[PDB]
Amino acid sequence: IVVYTDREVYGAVGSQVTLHCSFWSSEWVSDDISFTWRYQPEGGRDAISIFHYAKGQPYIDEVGTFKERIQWVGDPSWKDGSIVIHNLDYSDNGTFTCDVKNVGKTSQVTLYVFE
Amino acid sequence: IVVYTDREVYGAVGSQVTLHCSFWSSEWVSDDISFTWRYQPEGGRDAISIFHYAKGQPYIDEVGTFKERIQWVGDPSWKDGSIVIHNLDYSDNGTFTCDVKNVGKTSQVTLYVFE
Repeated sequence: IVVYTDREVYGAVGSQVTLHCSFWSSEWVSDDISFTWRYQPEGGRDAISIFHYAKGQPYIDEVGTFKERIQWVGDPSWKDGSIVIHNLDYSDNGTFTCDVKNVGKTSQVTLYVFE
Repeated sequence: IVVYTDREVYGAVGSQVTLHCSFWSSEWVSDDISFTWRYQPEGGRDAISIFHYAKGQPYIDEVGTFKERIQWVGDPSWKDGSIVIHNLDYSDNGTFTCDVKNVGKTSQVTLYVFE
């Protein structure tokens, strides 16, 4: 029924930040759910997939902007699909969108890095 | 309040197809609205922007899969943001998403080309 993320998140260069994603429903829902995370850099319009989870298996992208900087920290049993973005860089600014499916429901969070 | 698109569209190779997008609201809404079209090929997870409209000006991508094959046919005055995909090819299969803003509201349509 509803997907949750933070509205904005601030991070320091060389530090890490966690991007929360979870979903809730008033009725029972099985653990056969998928989570997909997409990234759009500040001032761009393309949304690139950086992480995917389904049938109990996680898939991390090894080719893009956050390659070697993504950690899966969610739990499907708890309807949680959160990830951590590591070793922040100035150029990381942008909007991240979490897409939940059982067509999905999405929610976004914008990142700003300072220091 | 609501964004409309068709669920699926079928097209013949070497032919054209129109991708409808429109929005409606029970209350008055100004013509300061934007339309953005993104494309995800069949079996992929990346959504690439192929067209954008804002402040009365249309922007067509000249670098991607549908370069030289997009025509703007909408009217902002009528809350219509439709486009035509020209000279269809077998590989065009995929999902198109229309994003309407005044964070937006989205709706998608899936394309299948035969013959």
